[PDB]
Amino acid sequence: RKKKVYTTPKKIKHKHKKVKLAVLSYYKVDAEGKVTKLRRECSNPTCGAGVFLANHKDRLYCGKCHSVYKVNA
Amino acid sequence: FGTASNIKSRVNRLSVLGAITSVQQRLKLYNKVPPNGLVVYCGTIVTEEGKEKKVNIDFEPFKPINTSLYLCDNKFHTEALTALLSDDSKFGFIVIDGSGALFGTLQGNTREVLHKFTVDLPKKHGRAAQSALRFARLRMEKRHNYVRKVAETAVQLFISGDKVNVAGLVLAGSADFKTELSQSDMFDQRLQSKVLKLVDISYGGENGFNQAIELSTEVLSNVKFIQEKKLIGRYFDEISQDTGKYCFGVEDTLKALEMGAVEILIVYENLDIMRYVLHCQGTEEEKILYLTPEQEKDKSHFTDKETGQEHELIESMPLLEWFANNYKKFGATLEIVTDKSQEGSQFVKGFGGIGGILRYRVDFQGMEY
Amino acid sequence: KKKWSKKSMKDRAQHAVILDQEKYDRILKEVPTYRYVSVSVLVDRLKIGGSLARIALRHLEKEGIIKPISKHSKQAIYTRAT
RNA sequence: GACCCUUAAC
RNA sequence: CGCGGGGUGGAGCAGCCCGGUAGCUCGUCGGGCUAGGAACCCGAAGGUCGUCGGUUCAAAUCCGGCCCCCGCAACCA
RNA sequence: ACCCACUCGGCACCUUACGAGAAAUCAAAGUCUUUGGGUUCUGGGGGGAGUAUGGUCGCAAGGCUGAAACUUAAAGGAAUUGACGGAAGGGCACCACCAGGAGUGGAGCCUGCGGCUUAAUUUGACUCAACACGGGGAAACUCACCAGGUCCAGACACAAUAAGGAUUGACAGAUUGAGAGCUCUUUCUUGAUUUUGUGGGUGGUGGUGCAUGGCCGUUCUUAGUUGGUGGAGUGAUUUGUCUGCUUAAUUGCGAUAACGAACGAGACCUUAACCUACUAAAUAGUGGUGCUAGCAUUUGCUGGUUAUCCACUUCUUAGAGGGACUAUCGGUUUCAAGCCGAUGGAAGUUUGAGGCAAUAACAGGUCUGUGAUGCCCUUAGACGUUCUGGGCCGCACGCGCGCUACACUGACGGAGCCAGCGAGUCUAACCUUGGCCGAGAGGUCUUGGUAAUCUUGUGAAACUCCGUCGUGCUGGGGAUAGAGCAUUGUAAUUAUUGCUCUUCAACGAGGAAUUCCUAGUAAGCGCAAGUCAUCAGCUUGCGUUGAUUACGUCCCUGCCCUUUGUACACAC
Repeated sequence: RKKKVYTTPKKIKHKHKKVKLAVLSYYKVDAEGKVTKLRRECSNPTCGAGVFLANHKDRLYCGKCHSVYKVNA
Repeated sequence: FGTASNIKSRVNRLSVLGAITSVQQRLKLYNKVPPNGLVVYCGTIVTEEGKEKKVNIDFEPFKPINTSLYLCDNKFHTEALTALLSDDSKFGFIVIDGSGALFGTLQGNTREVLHKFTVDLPKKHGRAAQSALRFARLRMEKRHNYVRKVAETAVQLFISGDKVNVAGLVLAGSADFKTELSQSDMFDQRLQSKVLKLVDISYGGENGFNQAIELSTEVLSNVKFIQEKKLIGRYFDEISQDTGKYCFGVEDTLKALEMGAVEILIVYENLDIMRYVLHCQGTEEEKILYLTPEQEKDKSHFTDKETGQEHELIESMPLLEWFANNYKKFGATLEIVTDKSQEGSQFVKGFGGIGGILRYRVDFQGMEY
Repeated sequence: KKKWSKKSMKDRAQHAVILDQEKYDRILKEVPTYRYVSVSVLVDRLKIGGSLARIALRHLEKEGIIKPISKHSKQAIYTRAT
């Protein structure tokens, strides 16, 4: 037995419990009218028609596309 | 190696045979025994969290050593090294005889011979009438010459930088040749006032050095017994003055230490005040605290008030370790103290074991709640 | 440091290997009176080179003065006809 | 002819 | 405070019928013996000879200084 | 003076004998718990200690008398069994010697061990009975050791944010090589393992082989071990199991308080090789097919389409009466089992060799083979599970097992060519056969046998006509460097391995010491297999060429048996 100092920082990082935030899915307030779909997806037939195009700022994120998503307007 | 080859237990056998071999090779690394000796240790130290290594520690002591030791045991034996570390007082021995003089130094254990010389004495017999007294006074004058030469040689080997380093001077000899040396005027005033005792030895030279140590074994220890009473004596005399510089309790006397003054700080050999280094993670705040000997083994206060978070036990450092980092700021002498003496016994049992002298009479209770 | 050697002396052998007229006609006049003639016999008596001994032996059998009896390699056994 | 010794270490 | 010797490996001795640029023993180290110690066997290392200055025929032995080990004389009024 | 028979007295003399004794043993040491003939002296656990404060005798040396303190759990007697003996008598063994042989130790190198690098050099094994052993070459895993985000399979309480949706798969960012973001100013297609005080866990080449199983290592590499019944002794035990006779044998012959048995030895099992008849295919010479390459028109020396075969089997192939049992004989021994010689037969001290191989034992080794097994501040940051990079693949040194040499009986160049074990193919490219020009290596193609006809009629190293240097640190030199060429390997830089080129490096019958060896053995030589991703200086098997004594001894270190001494008892 010589020593054990644990130079790497204190990394007891057990997973969180998913602390609840406020209610979500604020699509719109559309009473007595046509109900459309949000996050319109690509023309590729392999899209599951249930995923969300996370397009924040000129960058598009799609769950169905594993690593590549490139389209031109 | 052979006697260890028939240890019944394999775990003991292999360890001892390997330990002996590793000692052998490190001794093979040394061509000769260095001065101050060579202290060797082999084994397997035990820390926490399981990362094994076999250690091999040989070093030359900073101070000369006299003890010899070889012990194979389930634990390391450092008691000789601790004693050689604690005992630092040096006592000079002067062995004066008509045949010659010797000067020696005595640490806690080791015995060194600084400088010894022989002298041809004249003939006591004068067997004259019209010149007996002239030769008798002449013979006395040569004795004075030898007394002074021994006296001046004492200053050269013991006094260094206009300060005496040896704790005390033991003047050993026979046939009244040490009484005159101690009472001689040419003998240094500081060294004469440091004369410990006169010892009647049956032999001169190195043999008288051995016998002088044997007859002065208890007195050398009693020197620290004497300086111990003197250190606290000025502390208690200032108490008997009924003056305003009275303090008690570690909680207060440490505040006095942090304020200033404190000519001398008194620290016990076996401190009862164990302190834990604390460090909070959240607020990023660092502070200093103090603890009591009796309210730390079992108390329901061991929780977090500032943040209310659990704290794992941290390795604890002594107060002497922290105070030794900056013990020179106050200039106070680090003196290990005892509790044997009755006056000291009530000081420990009534006054907290820490005291100091203030430069002037200043009020503490004036600013209090 | 010790190297555990003996390092004996040497005789400084001087086996000549390119032969001149003095050696050429010496061996020619001395190949008689030699009951047994071989490669080692030539070099240990006329102090010629090892290759000269076998080459000269081939010369003495080409013209023919010394009559070989055993033509084995590593050991040449030639006698002289009488 | 010569031939001494043998663990504290479960 | 005179007169004499001596100083060569860790230790003891070889250059004293004026010169082998230093050798022989113990000790130490390595190997082998033996089931390890010892004893034994086989090998190896170790000092430019107290220091400084003088003839320059391998000179430092033998010369002159200081230090060290010692030894004898230290009397008659 | 002898001989017989008495007798008294004496020195003695033959027994685990009625009796006595703890036994040894005892003609008294008996007549003694069935205790008494007379009488003197002495002892009461060991030591201190026959040690005087004393006394007495003595010239003295010393004699006689003679404690205590204190300290001990034993000391001691006689046997038994074993172990041991620089004790004796026998018998043995080349892990012993003798006559020797080849050597090792000496050189370089390859392996395996023994401290240290405040970073690991994983580890067990310390005489035989470890140290080319762990079947232990490591591109990397194997792997344990080190540096490194660190993902985990609750069995029957649920102490609750359990639809306040308890939860996974993923962009990148100083820090994750990556179609391995675990949460992280941005959380998206199926979704009901819930998360930590905390009392059962499913793993670990973590430690304990002084907790164990099993397996393997000293003697049985050599003849030991043990019941039943009977005998002896109080008993531990002993006899059987033993004098002599021979033992590569507690093997037998045999005296015999033993008889009858069991285990071990032997016997048993495996090889070489003559049965020539229900052991062979053209998987081997074939006895006659068909003709070609030389001479004699007279009589050889080799190649062969593929289901006509013909009185087919003696060589590597191994069943059924087989065979070799000391034949017989010669001699030596109570002619008893049996040493030794003479023709004999594939072979003769049981034919050679090996396997199997008893009863106790060892704190022998192995927890690192095992999913064979209790403990380890163990069950969501770990020793578990892996992924990347490092490393017994590191050097002042010492030791063990080894390889190649120090050369003319030898090196090199031709050339001639000759064995035997044996292996080789599914989620197959292993066994390099020929037509890959290619040219050490391996990509093209695989025409290839339930592996004699394919590697391989093993077609090899060693060896052996003839020639190159001649005795030198020389052609005995890649030992050590540099430069380049190749294939196995998601990857070799601390040469993976093979190939071509430069220089001599130590080394010149190696000190003390030491090992193995009795026949086709030793020794020289090389090949297949294990390991293996090509290529291993090791092992296992083997096969080629083939040495001096074998009437041996115990002194040469150890075994076996017996007798004897012991104050030893895990036992010199």
